Amino acid sequence: AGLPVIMCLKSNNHQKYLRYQSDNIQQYGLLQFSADKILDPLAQFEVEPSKTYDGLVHIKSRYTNKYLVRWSPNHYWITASANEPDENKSNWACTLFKPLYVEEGNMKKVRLLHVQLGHYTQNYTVGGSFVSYLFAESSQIDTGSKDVFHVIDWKSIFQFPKGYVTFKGNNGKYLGVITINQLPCLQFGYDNLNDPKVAHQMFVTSNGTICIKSNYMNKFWRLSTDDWILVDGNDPRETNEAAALFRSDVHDFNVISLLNMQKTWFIKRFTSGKPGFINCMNAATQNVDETAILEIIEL
Amino acid sequence: AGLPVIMCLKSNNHQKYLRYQSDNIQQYGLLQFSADKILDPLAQFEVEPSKTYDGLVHIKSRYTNKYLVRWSPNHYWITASANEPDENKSNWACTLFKPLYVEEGNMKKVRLLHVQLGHYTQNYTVGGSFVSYLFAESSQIDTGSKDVFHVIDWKSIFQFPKGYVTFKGNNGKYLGVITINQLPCLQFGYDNLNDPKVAHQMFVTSNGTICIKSNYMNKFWRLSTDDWILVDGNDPRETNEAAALFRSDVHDFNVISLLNMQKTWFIKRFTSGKPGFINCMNAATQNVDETAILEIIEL
Ligand SMILES: CC(=O)N[C@H]1[C@@H](OCc2ccccc2)O[C@H](CO)[C@H](O)[C@@H]1O[C@@H]1O[C@H](CO)[C@H](O)[C@H](O)[C@H]1O
Ligand SMILES: CC(=O)N[C@H]1[C@@H](OCc2ccccc2)O[C@H](CO)[C@H](O)[C@@H]1O[C@@H]1O[C@H](CO)[C@H](O)[C@H](O)[C@H]1O
Repeated sequence: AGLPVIMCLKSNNHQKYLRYQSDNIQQYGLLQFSADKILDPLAQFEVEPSKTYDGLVHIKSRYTNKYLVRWSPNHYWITASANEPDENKSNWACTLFKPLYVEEGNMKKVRLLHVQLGHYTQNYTVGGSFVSYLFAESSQIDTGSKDVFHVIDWKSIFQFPKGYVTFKGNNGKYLGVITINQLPCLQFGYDNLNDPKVAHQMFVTSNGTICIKSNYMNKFWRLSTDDWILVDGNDPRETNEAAALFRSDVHDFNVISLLNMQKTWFIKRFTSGKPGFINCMNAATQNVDETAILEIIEL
Repeated sequence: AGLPVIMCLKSNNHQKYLRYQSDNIQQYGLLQFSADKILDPLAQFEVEPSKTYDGLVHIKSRYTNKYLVRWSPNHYWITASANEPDENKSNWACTLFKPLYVEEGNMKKVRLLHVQLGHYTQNYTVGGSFVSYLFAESSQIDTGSKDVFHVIDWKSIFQFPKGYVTFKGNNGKYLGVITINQLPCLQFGYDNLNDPKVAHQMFVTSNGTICIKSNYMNKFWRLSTDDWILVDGNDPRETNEAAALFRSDVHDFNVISLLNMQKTWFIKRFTSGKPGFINCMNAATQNVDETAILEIIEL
């Protein structure tokens, strides 16, 4: 029903992601808006269309793989614990929900309606222990907007924008081609997003590796001399040269670290000491460090 | 190919479960046998049978939802990062694996063969930081059995024994029916498993709640007088009475805690001080405590 197959839900009320409560407490199994990162492995939910009613959806925790349902015949609290879907709208354990979009056209802002109850769900707090749990309150839209959620496609976190992009390093500069000592280097030394030497294109392959092409040079990034990433490579989708293949480590939307597949070390802003090699891309760190975090800027 | 749709892999070698490496380290994305508990949200994998090759399978991390594939054309290390499966047996990024059962008929002990390489995968260590990672070493069986794994069906940890069972309290005693003041109580005070009063039957419903029946009395457990759990209930599957419905918090195989759905507190071995009610089951703890830990012994 317009929702992502695997999704994450964020609450504007306090900017946290919905996650399965796994602590051994009274609230075990309930859903709390407490995941700080979208990467939290308890924050994924899979949506499944209703067999019978078009527009209605079933939702299960990816972790437990069990459906969202009312805690008991007497509760409005939602638990990701049903072994199977129930489409009988009259049953208190009916698992059907109805996504209702807040602003027409926008699929990333929704309200989730528990079908059987006809109540909207909210990031609800009662007292002391029941803080920020998913609760099907009533048929009235909330005044504090605690029933509005931001939908996020889990899949998209591991996707990159193909089209010209540049990378912004931790010194505030943009990554551009630069010839140094007859070597076609990449340097975090540009201040302008319009200098065309700053443009690159990312190709993500089916196996997961990524190859990047400098627009200016029309050549691919490739680990080479002294582990500098140089812009001289041929298309590795054809050559299968590990030196021109990268695997990303996503920190958040458009914030990543890339591991070069030849050295299996992370690329980062580096200044070797040798004259001219200042703030140039080098596979110089085994584990992620501050200089290894790249922010992707779409052009 | 005989494997469960969602599974966890345990290393025969050092008894840890296979899990996705999420740290921002060189090994990010690789699979390490470091999960101490099956409940680790990074230890579940899903199996997809091959489209063209009978007996072959593709495997993905439930978390990333990406397929296990070689790290690069030059590595035998396995990473859960392929975007899609690849059935081309010649390509280095081929995602096919062949499960080989160690003991004929036993679908639980297996060796996983990387089809493209023709190599068995092992809980492999190279030193330093490449400790205990899945590596398709060679076509030779390993003398240390680091290539033999125990397959656990993820869905089976939320399931309980059919037929008779009893519950062992933390005081080392079994739970049996006992009449105290005409109130048919459940007490942790028996040592005989063949005592008929110690026999119970668990029923898991499609919505996740459980109802438990004493066989001796032939009545269901039910929260009643003074939050004591008495054996006087009618089938809550017909009554829908929250007082006779429980939801489990699974700690490990046959080690659970039961929350009563009426009080929404866990049941535990309890002695109120009120003369006579010693070590009887009472919904007396908000969060799990040691007395609330029950061990299911199947009769
Ligand atoms: C209907 C429901 O889930 N009520 C639960 C809620 O109560 C506040 C409320 C707000 C808005 C609309 C209706 C109700 O939260 C309470 C938190 O302690 C409580 O869970 C309550 O549910 C009752 O819990 C009782 C046990 O503590 C008992 O089981 C009652 O039968 C429940 O309705
Ligand atoms: C083939 C392979 O994955 N080799 C990797 C392995 O080497 C030990 C080994 C044991 C048994 C059979 C073959 C090899 O572990 C190494 C750990 O540091 C390393 O990952 C090695 O892979 C090489 O790594 C190189 C850089 O680290 C380079 O990328 C080579 O192309 C790789 O083969």
